Amino acid sequence: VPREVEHFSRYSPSPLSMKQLLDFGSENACERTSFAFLRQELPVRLANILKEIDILPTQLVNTSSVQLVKSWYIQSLMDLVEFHEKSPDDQKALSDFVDTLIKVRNRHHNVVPTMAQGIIEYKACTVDPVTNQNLQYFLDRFYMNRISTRMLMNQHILIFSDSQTGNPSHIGSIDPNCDVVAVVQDAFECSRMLCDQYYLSSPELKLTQVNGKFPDQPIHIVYVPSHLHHMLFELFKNAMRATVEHQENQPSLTPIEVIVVLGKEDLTIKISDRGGGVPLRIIDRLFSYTYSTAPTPPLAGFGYGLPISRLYAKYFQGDLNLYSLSGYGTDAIIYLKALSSESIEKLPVFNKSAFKHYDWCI
Amino acid sequence: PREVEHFSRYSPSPLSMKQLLDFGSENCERTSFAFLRQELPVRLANILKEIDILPTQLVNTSSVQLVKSWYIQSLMDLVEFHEKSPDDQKALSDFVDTLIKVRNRHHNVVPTMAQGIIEYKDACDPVTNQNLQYFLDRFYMNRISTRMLMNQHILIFSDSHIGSIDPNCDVVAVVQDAFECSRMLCDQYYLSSPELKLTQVNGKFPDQPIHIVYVPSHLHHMLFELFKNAMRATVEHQENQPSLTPIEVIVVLGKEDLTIKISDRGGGVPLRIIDRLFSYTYSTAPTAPLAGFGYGLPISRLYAKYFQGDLNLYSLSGYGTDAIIYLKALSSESIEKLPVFNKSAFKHYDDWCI
Ligand SMILES: Nc1ncnc2c1ncn2[C@@H]1O[C@H](COP(=O)(O)OP(=O)(O)O)[C@@H](O)[C@H]1O
Ligand SMILES: Nc1ncnc2c1ncn2[C@@H]1O[C@H](COP(=O)(O)OP(=O)(O)O)[C@@H](O)[C@H]1O
Ligand SMILES: [Mg+2]
Ligand SMILES: [Mg+2]
Repeated sequence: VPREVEHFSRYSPSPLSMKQLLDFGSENACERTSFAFLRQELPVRLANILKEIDILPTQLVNTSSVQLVKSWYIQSLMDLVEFHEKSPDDQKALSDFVDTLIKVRNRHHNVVPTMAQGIIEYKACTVDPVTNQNLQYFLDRFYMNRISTRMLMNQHILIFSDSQTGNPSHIGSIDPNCDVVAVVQDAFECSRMLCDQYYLSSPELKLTQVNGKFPDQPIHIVYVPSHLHHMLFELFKNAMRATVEHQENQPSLTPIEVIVVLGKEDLTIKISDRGGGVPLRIIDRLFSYTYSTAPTPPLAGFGYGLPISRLYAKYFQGDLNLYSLSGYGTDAIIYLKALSSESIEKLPVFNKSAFKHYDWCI
Repeated sequence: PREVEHFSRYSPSPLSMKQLLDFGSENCERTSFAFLRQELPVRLANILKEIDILPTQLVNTSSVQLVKSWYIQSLMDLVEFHEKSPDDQKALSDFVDTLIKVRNRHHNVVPTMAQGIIEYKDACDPVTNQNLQYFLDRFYMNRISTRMLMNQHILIFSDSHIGSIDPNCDVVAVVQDAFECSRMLCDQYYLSSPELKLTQVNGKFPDQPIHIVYVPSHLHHMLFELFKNAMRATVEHQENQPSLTPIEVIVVLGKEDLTIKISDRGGGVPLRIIDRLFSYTYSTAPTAPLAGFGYGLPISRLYAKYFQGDLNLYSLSGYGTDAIIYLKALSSESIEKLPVFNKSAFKHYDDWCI
């Protein structure tokens, strides 16, 4: 373990709210602040997850895939710590920092499929997240950590780079006025298109919306629309496969019903299908990485749709749950915080209590 | 007391609803006597050892001291029968009388325990509070379990159901029944009440009615408590409306599960607050009212879980709430879920950023 890794792993991550992120990109003078923060914060986050990695089973860690991820994380941490001797007022340092985040971003581009392959390899020993709770626990933390460093670095790139400026209507990747229903309809369409290619039909969308906060007004919150789209797209692909296969011998498809509700503290989206449901017994299994009732290949089969969409929801203190009526259909529900100031990053920390994690006759 | 130490050494023996049918059919009295004279003391002694791990100031409240003396007396009454032959007809008859007496003695256990929790909280922090929730879940599940056993023996052996089990429980009729009980209370208190809109799907046997083996009084209690909740939420959220949205209920029978979902437009609950809804005593009402005591949710969930079902709430804050009951569809799979006092329960009395 390089000394810089050991050092930075002793700090805990510092979580930001979406309110704070919006304020960073509020103006140009914040670049030196974002620089001074991220040059310390990114090494802390990388070092915390690196020390976790070393806790994994030897046969996992020594996969070429996990040895690659670790070598990338370590190089990225060094690249960043190189900036510690620079003045935040040094305009050349700030320019070089942006270029460095672009290089780290590119270097980390295939981290998720790379880890997912380490898992596959390791799954040799037969061991699995569906049957191994430690592996599940690690993958939630590794992937939430990744979501968090990507979000922070992208914010700085998309606000301060010359060449990569993101949507002019967003602050970094955040839409301070996210048209939630619009993102629902777009994700539904994406899913429809994939579904039609596997089955030559897909259900229709029946959408309802309720603005409890101000009745009859359009529903908007501060949100990252790509995260929202990914959760919706994964739940739509799931509802559509379940619907089509359950109903295959009927004259037509029951639509998927979606309701979007804005309340004082929460934005909630419920997606209801008549896809035959799931026995209560296997509901928890459904959120394990790799768990799929489909053959492994894509519409389905890798088993990442649920646990990853749930990490997106939980990342800013939201949640994702599924409640099924076996024999009939399923409700999938996303909860997001409606106030940017309560939308706070949910981060893993490598400490005694994490290390430890690694009466009813029921 | 000595009997308590001894019997606390055994772990409870859970029964499935299939075994209770099988052993409640013929008129089994000698066998049920032999079993219950051992099993009842084991379950009493188990929860008695657990009461003793509680804060000293809770254990000493007059209410918990009452519960403890009742449980100990019942264990003693029951242990006396270990000197009798299961072929002694006086004994068999005296055992029925003894169970009736234990049931009467325990009749006020829940309010008395609930009162103990008050004397304690008025007399004296959230970690303990979490421990109190874990304890009350186990204490009340243990009572549900002993009351279930004692009552089967009483109803079958004393002087269509098999005891309290209906082998053909008409789920939809029990729904309608509990709805009506709730509606009457709602009308009396609020002057109006929502209608029931009920749908059913038999996935297991399309077009056929939905029956499973179940304890209708348990199912009734759960539904009643959830309807009282849905009705109050609806009426209070729509207080400036000329009418009331119905409560929508769907009953579904699938391969493994019977599911019942109750949907209201009672304005729902912030997600922040969902878990605390299942806290004993948590209520947004004051204090016939429909609400105020705060036991509806946690108790209904113990009934659901006792035979390995479950009960969850999911809400769309600003709009309404779904409450959902799951029951096992197979009598062989409806097996009692029982607390046991072992080192692992004793052990039961940060990794992600705050
Ligand atoms: N709406 C749904 N209805 C029925 N089953 C579902 C639903 N959503 C997910 N599942 C079950 O959960 C599994 C896991 O979903 P997911 O994690 O998206 O992986 P994948 O779709 O790749 O199988 C699915 O294979 C399916 O068995
Ligand atoms: N369907 C519902 N909609 C809105 N709030 C609910 C609903 N069900 C329960 N609650 C909330 O949960 C609290 C606890 O419910 P319960 O345990 O039944 O106690 P009580 O009804 O005595 O308050 C209620 O007071 C209410 O605030
Ligand atoms: Mg999927
Ligand atoms: Mg209630």
